[PDB]
Amino acid sequence: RSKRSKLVTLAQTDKKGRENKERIFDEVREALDTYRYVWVLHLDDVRTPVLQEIRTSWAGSKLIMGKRKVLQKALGEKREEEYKENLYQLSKLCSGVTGLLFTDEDVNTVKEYFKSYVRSDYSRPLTFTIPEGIVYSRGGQIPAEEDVPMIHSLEPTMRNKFEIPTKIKAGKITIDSPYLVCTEGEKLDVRQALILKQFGIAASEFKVKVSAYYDNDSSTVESTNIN
Amino acid sequence: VEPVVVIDGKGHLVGRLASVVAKQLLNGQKIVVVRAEELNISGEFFRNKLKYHDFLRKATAFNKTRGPFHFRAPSRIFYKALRGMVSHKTARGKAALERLKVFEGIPPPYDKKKRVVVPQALRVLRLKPGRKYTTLGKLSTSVGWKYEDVVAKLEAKRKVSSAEYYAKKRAFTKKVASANATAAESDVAKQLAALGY
Amino acid sequence: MKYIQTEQQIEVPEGVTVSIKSRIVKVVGPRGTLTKNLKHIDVTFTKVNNQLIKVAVHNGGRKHVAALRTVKSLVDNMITGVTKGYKYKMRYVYAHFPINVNIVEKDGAKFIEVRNFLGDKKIRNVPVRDGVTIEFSTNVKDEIVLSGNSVEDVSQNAADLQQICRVRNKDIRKFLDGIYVSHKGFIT
Amino acid sequence: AHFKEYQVIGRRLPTESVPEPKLFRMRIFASNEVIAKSRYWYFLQKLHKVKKASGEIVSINQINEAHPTKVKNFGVWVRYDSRSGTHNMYKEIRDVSRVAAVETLYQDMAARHRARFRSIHILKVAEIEKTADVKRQYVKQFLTKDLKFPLPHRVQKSTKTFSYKRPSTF
RNA sequence: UUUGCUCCACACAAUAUAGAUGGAUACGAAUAAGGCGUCCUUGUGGCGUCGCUGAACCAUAGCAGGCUAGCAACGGUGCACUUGGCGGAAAGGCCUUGGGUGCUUGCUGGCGAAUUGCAAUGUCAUUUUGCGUGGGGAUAAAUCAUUUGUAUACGACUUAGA
RNA sequence: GCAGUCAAGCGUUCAUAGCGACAUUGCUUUUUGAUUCUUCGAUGUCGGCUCUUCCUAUCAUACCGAAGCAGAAUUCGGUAAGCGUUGGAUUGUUCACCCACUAAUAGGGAUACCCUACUGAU
RNA sequence: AAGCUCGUAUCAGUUUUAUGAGAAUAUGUAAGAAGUCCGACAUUUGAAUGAAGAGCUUUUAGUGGGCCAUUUUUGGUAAGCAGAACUGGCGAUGCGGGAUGAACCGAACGUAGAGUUAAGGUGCCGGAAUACACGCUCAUCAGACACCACAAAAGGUGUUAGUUCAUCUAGACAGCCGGACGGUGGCCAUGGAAGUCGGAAUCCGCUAAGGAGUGUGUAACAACUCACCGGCCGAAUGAACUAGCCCUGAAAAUGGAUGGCGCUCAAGCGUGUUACCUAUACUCUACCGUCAGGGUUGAUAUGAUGCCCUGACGAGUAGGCAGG
RNA sequence: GAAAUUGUUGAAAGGGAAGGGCAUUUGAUCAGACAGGCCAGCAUCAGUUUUGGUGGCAGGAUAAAUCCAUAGGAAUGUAGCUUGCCUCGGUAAGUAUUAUAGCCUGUGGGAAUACUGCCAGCUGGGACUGAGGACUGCGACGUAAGUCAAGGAUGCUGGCAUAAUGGUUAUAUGCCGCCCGUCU
Repeated sequence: RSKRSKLVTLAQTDKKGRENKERIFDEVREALDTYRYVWVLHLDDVRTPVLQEIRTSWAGSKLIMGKRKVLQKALGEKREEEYKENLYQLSKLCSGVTGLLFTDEDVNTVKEYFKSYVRSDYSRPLTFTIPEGIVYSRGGQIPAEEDVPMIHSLEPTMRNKFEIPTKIKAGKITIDSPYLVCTEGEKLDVRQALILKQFGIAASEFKVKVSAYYDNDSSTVESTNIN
Repeated sequence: VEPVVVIDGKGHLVGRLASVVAKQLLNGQKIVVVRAEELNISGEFFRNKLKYHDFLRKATAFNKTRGPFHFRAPSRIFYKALRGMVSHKTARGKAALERLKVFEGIPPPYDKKKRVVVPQALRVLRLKPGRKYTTLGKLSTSVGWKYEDVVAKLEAKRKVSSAEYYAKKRAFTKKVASANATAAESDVAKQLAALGY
Repeated sequence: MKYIQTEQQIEVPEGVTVSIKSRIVKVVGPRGTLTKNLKHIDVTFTKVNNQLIKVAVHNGGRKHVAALRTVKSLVDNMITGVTKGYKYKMRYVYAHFPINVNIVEKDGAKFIEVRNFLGDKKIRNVPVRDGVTIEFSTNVKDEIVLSGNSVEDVSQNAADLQQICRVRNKDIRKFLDGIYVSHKGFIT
Repeated sequence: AHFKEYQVIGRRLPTESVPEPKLFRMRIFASNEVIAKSRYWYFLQKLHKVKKASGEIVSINQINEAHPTKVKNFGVWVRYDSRSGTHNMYKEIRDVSRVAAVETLYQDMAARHRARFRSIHILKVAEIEKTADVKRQYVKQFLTKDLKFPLPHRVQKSTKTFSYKRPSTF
């Protein structure tokens, strides 16, 4: 006895199971023979509408995501076992979160398109602060007239985990002293990432990178090491 | 085997010491007990305090001056839970307990004398580790023995004087041991070495 | 079920020293010294070399094992007190009645005095313990700073005052005033 | 008691127009021959509708185990009728012989479920020659290699009552 | 109210043991830790070593322990003296100087043992008291009666009186 | 109370041979506080004091938690028995039920000189 | 008790064979000369086992108050309750144990010695082990004996042994971060209701996954989290159910009890092995006493109800008999 | 000139009980016989009974086992080899089936031992008992006369010859004991 009671819900959602795992393991190998190229794209932090955008952009190409070892199940890690030849070498290099792209139009347009494709996302970059006065949705990035105050419910959280001094008068939120939120040229603390989320500041550049490619009729590994 | 036996009541257990003490009494080995405030009992402090309070509330309904005496001090607790083990109402009982002499600390003359123990009652042996116990000095202090800070002091004095004794005795036994070592490898010693000495 | 043995490890940096006789532990390092008694919990230690040390239990039950992780949590806090030292921080707040706050050293006791809680005349002393220092806050209004090496000591002292300034007979849904902690972090 | 293993083979009856009913054996655990025979009839009645008068022993054989020296991690299936209704079990043992293993097991059931010997059917006892088929942990933890452990705090036992030493463990 | 009362030794008497018949042989503190010898940087230090029961240690031979002889060593030990210490928790004992006084089984000799008749606890110690011993030491209260009354059932408690 | 529903489980095995956990629905003397003065065979001997102690399941006095607690006081609950719980009005009757105070005016149980116990005394 | 007859005698609170009545249990009868044939058939003459005897006539004393336990059977909540029937214990009956007892376990008695056991027990009171061995349990009233103060249902983030389902180095669970999209602010509802004041419904695209959306909350919106997925770390882990110990269920009031002391790797609960303790019970032995079977007037001598040999047995109120 | 009851003396005991029962101690008290009475011990034998060590035997799977030879296998993987670092061996894997350790299973071989049970096999220690009273018989030793553990114990020796053992009796001590008779 004396257990940690696992908390239960009554959500209408259901768990994934293994049927999805076998499904994607089948569909990867389904894409393999039919398509010519197999591109590897290293990407760790991705957004849902952005993935919707790039999904609807390239219907000629097929982008798929899944667990690393399930992709290794589909393609086959060793040269001794694999769907087809000269893929085991690409099986080794894929270390992090990767999305697999299958193209049949051109090798150069693929690598150059995403080096052309750059966006603005969160750091997870320049520095920022707040003034020692009333605080706003941006927190002084914009004029205070059009800037609306933050809602008072989340002010305790700012006190708690962002550690910022604060005290709530009538509905305008206020402080006594300013605080530089972060500095330039260093990967951010979690408090810093979360406060730029709360402000809504995607100050970080974003490029999806490519590390290699394949081509069937050549049956060779294309090593394209770019960020 | 001896005329007299002198028990240290340290790290010991009340029931299991009372038992052997009783039998050695009624077979006739005069016994003295000391350091009974260093004694110990199984079970935690709160258990033993409630066992004591349930006794504490029991007196004669009409006149307490004749009814049960709720003795406080530890030697008298041990004596209580020993006279329960012997027939004090008889004369064999009273002539047992004219052989028992129970004290706190170690008063004289016994401090100069050989303290012993009883292995089949010790805490460390006859209990499992990872388990509680209660110090009787603390319990008596918690139910109105008003003396605990004093036996502490006199125990300190005896401890220091005995350590100063122990230095002398250690030095002297070092001397005689060195002498007997130099007495070794001599045929008068080698014969004894053959015969087990 | 008598897991035949179980172990945790305490990993330690170079410059700090530790020392343990039977269960009597000491920690000496950059910030200074700490010490604690562990004679009540019946566990065993063994060193491998000079950064790392293995607590261990032999032939133990569930309670006898659940001591162990708690000991690990104790000893890391002990060590980090000597490496970093710990820092707490409070704010002494009010709606209408400004609290007076004061350190006083009477008999070297280093008491903490407070007054003017909703206009009440009573003085309320909170003493200060060994090896813990107090600092009234610089450049932060209505703020107080704690510093020490012993987490248990500083936290107990922080708890004492916020119990001693406790409101009674009244509704905290309307009344607000009370001293609480901003956060609990290291010195460094 | 100090248990033993026993082969018992029984034969329903010599009868005319059914000579030599086929045969019926059991592997049986007991201290002596008689309790084996009685348990044999007790279980044999359960299997089908025969009796001691409609039963007879062919013969028995005491069974000395083949490898006393060999440690053998056994695993055993048991059914028993508790205070409440019946239920089944699988257990796992590291002991030497079947006889010492079950002698420990009956004590263990006697402790943990107040199992008296009458209401406890040995379904089967077996050996587990390889690893990777043990499920439990209170056997598994004795099997790693280079295994060592201490015996702290040996409770010595003196015959004498007094002693003059204020003793030490080790 | 006859010379009673005490303490030094001692001869005899009694009166009995909750039960002697080599030794009540001293550290403390922990026990999932420690003792002892030793080393130096004095440490919660190192090196070595020990435990598993004191089935030990110390003592121990003489007629229930004699008379004597030496040999060798400066010791051990009893007895009464003597010196200076220590200890109040229920010390009432534990040290130490000085010599005197013996015995020495540390080694080697001589003499005697009988007859309690094959054993019969085969009496050895210690409590108390007394009467006698010859040697020092000191030579009072209380109660009653009486009176007061801070008290008072009667007793008692408190006072006073050469 | 009775009668269903829901039905964790039980039953050589089981819905349906049958029980059954907890909730729910059925009015049971009146949907707009209008009231109704309903005491309808109280069939037993205690009743009422002097006065001691004990139990708590506390009525206030302690300390506490939560409650729309802005306060005062109140509503509940918890540890709590250390200390306290009244003066009158009315019947042979305990049945019945008011006035006012106080912080409250909680509920319960338990001839005699003779030997014993108790209070005191040599 | 007095006679008469038998004497190995009819028998049995009994089984077995056989067969009935009404499946077992229980219950009835047969198991031979007193039978078989028209003078013929003796102890292998008709199963087992045991027999200080069996039957017939006459007569005499005391007795004819019930309780409790098991079983069949009727009622109910059931009693120190009632309706029926068989058997047993009591009463008349001691003794060891149950701490003590009108009902439980054991066991029925001369006086004594030795021995050995029963039921119950071996921390001390108390004779006997702080024996050995496997486990469990830590109670702010632990528990310590069957029927001689019991409660379940259930509750329990205390502990143990399990069963069955599940996941898992093709990466199990914990923990950190991100993702957690549209028509959509879905429909009327409203003054305002946009994933959640609220009723109906409740779907599809992309999807690794994302519900017309569990909670946080604005007058509305907004913002945050898990449930749903992926990452970084790497081995096991989760759910339901069961049953033993434990806590709760499970309370009164003079001060109060496992019998007291007290006990917690027990002196407790569950199991086993040996050893040990002692009762008027068992064995052996001396003596007494009765009873029964045997021998014994014979010279010399003293008792014929006497003497001798052997064996078994001994409780006992009312009542009876004999000697004193 | 009894008893209740009462006093004095002598002895003894005594903390909320007394009296009684079994055994004994202490104290008081006491009868009997030595001219063969009392208490004890040693040896041998008999009966009952207890407790040790040792010896010989039969069994089961003619024990299983161990041990020896033998084929095969695997690991909680031994040597060896290989790899990553790296204090230069030390981890982690992978190999490797005796190699620079060994184990398991299966077969075969010849013994012992335990466990159980049997001895009209030996031998020792300790306690209680001593019944009965010319011989008779079943018996053993033997050639034998005769001997003997053979239908119930004798021999040798010691001391005392007295309140020493014992008896009575008050008392203490361990343990036990519910107040008598009668109706119910």
